Amino acid sequence: DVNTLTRFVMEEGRKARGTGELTQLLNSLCTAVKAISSAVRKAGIAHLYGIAGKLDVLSNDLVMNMLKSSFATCVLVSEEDKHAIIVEPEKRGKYVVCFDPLDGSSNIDCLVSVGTIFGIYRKKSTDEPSEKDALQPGRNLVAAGYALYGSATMLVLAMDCGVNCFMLDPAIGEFILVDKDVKIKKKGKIYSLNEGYAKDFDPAVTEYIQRKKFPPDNSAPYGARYVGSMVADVHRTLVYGGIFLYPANKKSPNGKLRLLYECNPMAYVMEKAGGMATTGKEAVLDVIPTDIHQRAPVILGSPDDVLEFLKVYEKHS
Amino acid sequence: DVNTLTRFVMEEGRKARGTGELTQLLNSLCTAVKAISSAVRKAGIAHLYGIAGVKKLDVLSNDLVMNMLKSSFATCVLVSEEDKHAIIVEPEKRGKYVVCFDPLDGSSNIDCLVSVGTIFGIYRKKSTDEPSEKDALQPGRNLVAAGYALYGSATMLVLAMDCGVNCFMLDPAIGEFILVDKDVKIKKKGKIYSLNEGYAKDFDPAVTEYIQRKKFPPDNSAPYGARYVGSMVADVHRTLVYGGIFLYPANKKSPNGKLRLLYECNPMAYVMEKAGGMATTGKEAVLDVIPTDIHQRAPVILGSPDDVLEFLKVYEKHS
Amino acid sequence: DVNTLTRFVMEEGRKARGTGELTQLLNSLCTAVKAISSAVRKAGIAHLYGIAGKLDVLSNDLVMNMLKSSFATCVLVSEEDKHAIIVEPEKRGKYVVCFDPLDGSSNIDCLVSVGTIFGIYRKKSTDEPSEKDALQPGRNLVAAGYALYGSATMLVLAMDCGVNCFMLDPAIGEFILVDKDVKIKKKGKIYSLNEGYAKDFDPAVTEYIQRKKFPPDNSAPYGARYVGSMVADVHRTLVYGGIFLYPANKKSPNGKLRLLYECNPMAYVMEKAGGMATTGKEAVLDVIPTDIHQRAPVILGSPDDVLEFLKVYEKHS
Amino acid sequence: DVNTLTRFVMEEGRKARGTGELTQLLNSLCTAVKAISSAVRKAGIAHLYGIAGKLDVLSNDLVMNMLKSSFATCVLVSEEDKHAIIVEPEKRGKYVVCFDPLDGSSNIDCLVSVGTIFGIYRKKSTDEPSEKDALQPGRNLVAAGYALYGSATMLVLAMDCGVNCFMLDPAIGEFILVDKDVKIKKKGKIYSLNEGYAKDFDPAVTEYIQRKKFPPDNSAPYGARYVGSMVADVHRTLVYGGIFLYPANKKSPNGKLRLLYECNPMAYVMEKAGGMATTGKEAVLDVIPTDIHQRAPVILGSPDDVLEFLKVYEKHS
Ligand SMILES: Nc1ccc(S(=O)(=O)NC(=O)NCCSSCCNC(=O)NS(=O)(=O)c2ccc(N)cc2)cc1
Ligand SMILES: Nc1ccc(S(=O)(=O)NC(=O)NCCSSCCNC(=O)NS(=O)(=O)c2ccc(N)cc2)cc1
Repeated sequence: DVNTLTRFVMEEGRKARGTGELTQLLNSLCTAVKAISSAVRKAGIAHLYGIAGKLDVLSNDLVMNMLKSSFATCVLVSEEDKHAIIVEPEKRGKYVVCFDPLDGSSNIDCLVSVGTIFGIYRKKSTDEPSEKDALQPGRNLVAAGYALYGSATMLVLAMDCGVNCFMLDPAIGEFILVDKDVKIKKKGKIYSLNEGYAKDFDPAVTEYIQRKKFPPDNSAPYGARYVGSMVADVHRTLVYGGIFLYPANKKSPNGKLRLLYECNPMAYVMEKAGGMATTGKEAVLDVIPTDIHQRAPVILGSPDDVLEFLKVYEKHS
Repeated sequence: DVNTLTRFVMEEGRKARGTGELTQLLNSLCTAVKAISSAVRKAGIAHLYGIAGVKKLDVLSNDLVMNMLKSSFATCVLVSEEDKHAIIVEPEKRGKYVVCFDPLDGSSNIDCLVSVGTIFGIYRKKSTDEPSEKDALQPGRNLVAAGYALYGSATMLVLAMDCGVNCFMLDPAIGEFILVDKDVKIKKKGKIYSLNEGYAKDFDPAVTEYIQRKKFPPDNSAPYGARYVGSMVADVHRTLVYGGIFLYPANKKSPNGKLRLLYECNPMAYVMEKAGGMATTGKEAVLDVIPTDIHQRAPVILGSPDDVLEFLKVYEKHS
Repeated sequence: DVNTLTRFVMEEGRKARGTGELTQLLNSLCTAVKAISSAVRKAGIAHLYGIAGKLDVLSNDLVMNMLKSSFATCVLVSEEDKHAIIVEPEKRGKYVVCFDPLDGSSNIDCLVSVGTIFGIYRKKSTDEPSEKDALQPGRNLVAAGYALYGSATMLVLAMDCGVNCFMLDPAIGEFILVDKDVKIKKKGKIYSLNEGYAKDFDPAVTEYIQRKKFPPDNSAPYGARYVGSMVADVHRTLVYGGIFLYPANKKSPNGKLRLLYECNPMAYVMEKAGGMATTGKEAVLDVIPTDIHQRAPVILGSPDDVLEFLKVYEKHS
Repeated sequence: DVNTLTRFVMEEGRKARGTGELTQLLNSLCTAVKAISSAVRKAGIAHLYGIAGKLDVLSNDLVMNMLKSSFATCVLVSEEDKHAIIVEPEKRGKYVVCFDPLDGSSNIDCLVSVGTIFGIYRKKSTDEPSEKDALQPGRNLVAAGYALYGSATMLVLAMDCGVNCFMLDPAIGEFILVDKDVKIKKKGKIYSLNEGYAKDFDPAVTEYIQRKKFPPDNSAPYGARYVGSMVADVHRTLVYGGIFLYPANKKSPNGKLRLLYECNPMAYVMEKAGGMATTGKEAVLDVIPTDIHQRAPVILGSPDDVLEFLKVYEKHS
């Protein structure tokens, strides 16, 4: 049986006997994603170039507008906005959503894969909504995932029931369920990080990478891949296995990537797929945020690979 | 004034007083690229999944390019990554051009939705003999045209001819390649290096030292950043766009590198050179290598002249 | 605020305190219509003409398959199928769907507008599902409408709340609401029938048409339009006002159009928009079917026009 | 072998050893036709309806700008512009083009099939380019045809070599040759006019239509079809055979349809396909225009059908 994103979610909803609010929310986001995908693949560019005689801002506008009009949200956090957005009282629903509408776009000039990342929370206070409703640990996520605009557009959705991947068929504008209850490999053969920053690495990251290129057990070295776009690298980590690293060094003690709308959703996807995501000190999903725009170290991927990194981290103390 | 690929090539043709053969071939190629782009983006995948109750993409891409080029009436010899032997176009469909192409580069990893691409190099037949595989055995210096299609966040066609390098965005809403960057030139010097460092244990000592210089600059400047998509078209396009260096060098295990000379290395070297960049094997210019086999491998270091010169300084140090 | 067919039907469902079965049915149907649209507009036709070296059957398979897999239906009646299709027990839901998956495909060779027509009923008994579950008068309809594959693809949906029109944006594959709670003009200025068959006309049809062309008063004669594709002619009638006729004559005493999947859904759309739909003798919606493929005469559109037709009809009764 | 519009045209040009200028013109026109098809099918409508928070004018702007930028044209006559457009000297080429950028669009509110009609002449005079250069008889056309935005988008091209039909594959944005050297049927079985004007018909049209409905020879009566959109009506006539009529009437004493960019192109297509196009008095292609927006009555289609009407017209003087 063919299945689609809308139908899949709605059927998980009907089981949980939900009110439809989360289905509405995910439907609207699905809509914004298709619209972002379309702008990203350059439909309409001919008009900009004079046929008849901004992208990350468009992407933010689409997500922001679609989530507000879903009547399922109350607080909206985005990379694009300094403060949390509070949904006008009339359009207010029970969920908080933290998103990065066009992750990777600093390098979209070279047509690198880009993505939208999102994490969904239930609001915490009956008390009127605020930016504080967004300051929750990843452990509280109701759902999370990303759209990848790579060679094709895929939406990866993580929920209680697991992680499921939906391909956008642009002939019909529908997300088709193609990979079910996805689980990451126990151990992969690829590591992924900016090695250009070698000089600044933590000694525990230095020794780990050393172990990948020069294996102490005489096994075959890991390959290295690093697109420089997080959704792309993380997606490859899910599909193929291995490890993705954006770690802390003494110059950036809290990494560079953003906890709420980058590290948490990816860590939640990872955990639902049987993988792991650590900061080094603790699970990313355990960190309790105080700033919506705070940064986090992130090491994620295959369980045996992350545990291997953690054993080195522990050694260096 | 808005410009399209067809209009751009046609106009260059009139300046040169051409018969029209190269324009027809580039039009057919660009029809193929759009059909490839559509299949790569998964148009109609819903039918594979039972929406109403088959070919792999590299096979389909090969069939698309092959069939479109044959039917162009502009070609006589076709060399593809996918076929062990050169295809000799039947007599009724022959033109004067020899095309070397990789129909879907990087597709080995297309399961993770990595950027893929098409690469092509076009030669005029030299000999007056019946066409054969030898007609494809020309150094890169003889290229008439070369370029690539990148199926990335968007689909862009990068074309190199004598007039220089021009970048055409595919507008999927209308199926037209729109000229969006004209006569493109690479940075003199970049800040990104690109290789698979996972195989560092097998590097040539010159590569080890070069990479060491990038990560730990003796002149104490800021290090270079690192990127490696692991898809040649992706990596080479970023190098053109942002500058820096792309390396797939020879080593002890692989003394001729891995990438293919005719339909990966040469087209990309030609594009780099027409954009003011460099491309070397370490010992020679990529475009100067005379092939003896159509599926032969070359080492390739390419990118910003200052960055490639710096690799060559280190290379020379180690002989 | 932007609205889509899914978000819209779902708001209606929450209002009505529904389980969501009908929304699932309508989402599935929507997915089918997008796939028909793409096919009808000839996406991928290059592959049939050898670039790399039937539409009525496909349309039927798209609708049947999406409906079965909706878990919302139990009996499916199609123009294409001799007998009613009974859904497998594990896939059964509460609704009966009567449809014409590609109406007008007889002349698709000339690229005439084509369409999909559907009518949704609730199954009325707890019996084992059979053809008889489809033998309901149009008054029993829960929802009905049509997709028109015209210069654009539009979906017109009638429910208790009235008639709403959704444009398919092919860029993103969403049905966008563009006309809310539509009502037909009280009187139009267009008549629509095949005048080539005038020697077979009912003397009443003869006189009515005569009056439109040669009015007794000083009024301008009506204009004439006849696409010959029902969805196109009925939609122009909804949009512009006027009258559409496929009436009985001596040779065909029950007309040519099919009651369950052509006449009834259009009668329902017409009546929810404040229009009328008669066989000449009674409302189309009141006819009790005894056969799934039985024919009905239909005269429909603006009420002043249909009432005027009935006046002439009675004159000869 | 698969053929495309660009490749077909360019091969015809090489046979005739032409400069390439007519190819440049026709490529530019086809690009415009793809952008019109995309706008007409409502790509991007979601943005109009606020997802991120005029058609005939755009269609005009598309054909104008693309034809100017071809370097192939010197004088442009459009339905949308009161006067001929004189191409600036730097963009001037040898062809004059008369076109209707979106024909039938006054009724597009009901998603009626629309189309683009074009007629291409070589500038005949050696004078400075002026409106006069557009006033040549249709006999002088070098090429003509239409894009029909119907259930699918098809470009129909008439040149010296015959009539060729190319379907737009929207998945790849390419016009594919589907029907080669097209010839109309010698006699058809459908007649096509607005019979709402029956009161204004002169005796010849009246007798002819009466003949179609009540065949003197006891042959089968003709079917009637009238979309009310010329491109749709004419294309069906080309595809199925039969006859299309838009005669003069009280409101339109010189006919309704425009000679330069409606009647001439269609008459040219008809004639290259072995059909016929008449005003009643003379071939449409023989009319020598005096004014760019002037109207002509038109009767066109299958040769035996036009001949039969012409025997009737003769009877009535
Ligand atoms: N029926 C018909 C249609 C069209 C014409 S026409 O007058 O427009 N003539 C043609 O269409 N002639 C054939 C087109 S030839 S295009 C001339 C431009 N030359 C060209 O592209 N040469 S090339 O060898 O392909 C070339 C391309 C690019 C470069 N850089 C160099 C050479 C008449 C009748
Ligand atoms: N006019 C009309 C239209 C439709 C109906 S109906 O019978 O079909 N009813 C509805 O459409 N009702 C809408 C409310 S039920 S739809 C969703 C089921 N709930 C749900 O998804 N809840 S959830 O909280 O969002 C949820 C989502 C995902 C998970 N995993 C868990 C819960 C009648 C009349």
